[PDB]
Amino acid sequence: LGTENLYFQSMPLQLLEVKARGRFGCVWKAQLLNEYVAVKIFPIQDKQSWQNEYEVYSLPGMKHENILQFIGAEKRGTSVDVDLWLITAFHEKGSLSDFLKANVVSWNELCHIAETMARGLAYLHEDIPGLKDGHKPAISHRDIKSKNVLLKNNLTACIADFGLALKFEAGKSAGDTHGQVGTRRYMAPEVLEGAINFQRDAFLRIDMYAMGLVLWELASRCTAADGPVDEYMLPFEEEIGQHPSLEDMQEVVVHKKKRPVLRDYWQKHAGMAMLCETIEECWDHDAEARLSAGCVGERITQMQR
Ligand SMILES: c1cc(-c2cnn3cc(-c4ccc(OCCN5CCCCC5)cc4)cnc23)ccn1
Repeated sequence: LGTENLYFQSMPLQLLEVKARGRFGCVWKAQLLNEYVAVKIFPIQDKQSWQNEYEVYSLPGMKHENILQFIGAEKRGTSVDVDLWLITAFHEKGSLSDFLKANVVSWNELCHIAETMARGLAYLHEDIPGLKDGHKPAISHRDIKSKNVLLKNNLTACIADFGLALKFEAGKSAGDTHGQVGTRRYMAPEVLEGAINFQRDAFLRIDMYAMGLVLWELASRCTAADGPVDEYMLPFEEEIGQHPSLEDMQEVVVHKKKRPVLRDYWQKHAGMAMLCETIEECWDHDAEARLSAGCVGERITQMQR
């Protein structure tokens, strides 16, 4: 009964269903022309995050198999009644979190998700001069988690949601983050302590800590374990549940120095053993001790052998 369309850049669009709840907007599955897309709608009060994500996607070189594909962004409506839209590709399998909740992964499936994920993060982190669109800066994501990794039909991963992302220009100090912070559960101990004056490398190391946790999520659901695979739980859920306070997290991560358990039986398999070692180095309390994104990709290659 739907002959009426919305229009985006003169093209017809129909909203289907709200599929996800962002930190900062709701995400709709929609049809634009003859393809499905995602329309992320932010209220006007979250203009800063919309603007940030738009700016990040506007940087040179921000098209890559392992970065969620940008389509466009626009302010909508009347200056009285405003919404902000950001349109990306749509991925029907959803986030790595959604998938791991419904499925176990084989070793080969895990390796593919991890390799593609680590490739996207490493690209995001890389400063690359000489692109046709300009000079790509290093970009920290600042909210790495399984819910921000989307899977394609073949389980290829891409990094999504750049509302908190921060670029670095090699002749300037790290710009203003406007008081906004990532998901508590995935926060590095230095972030939880309330440390300040973070600069580029500190921000990258914060991403790599969160990445360790995502890599644990995969490990935790992999059938290469020499024993049973438990039901999916978020990092730290076993210890502090689904809805932790900042103080809950400080206690578990900062004061007790605990991490999600890497079970010894997971490490019979040579590869899983290297995976667990890699995870441990990613989430080290010492930020300086943590692997780079490029190093993690090296390890995942080494792992596949
Ligand atoms: C963040 C995310 C996105 C985004 C792009 N695609 N996309 C897809 C989803 C999503 C899609 C499907 C979801 O359903 C749950 C899993 N289903 C269950 C039924 C069988 C298929 C898999 C849940 C979430 C969420 N967000 C996005 C766009 C912009 N910013």
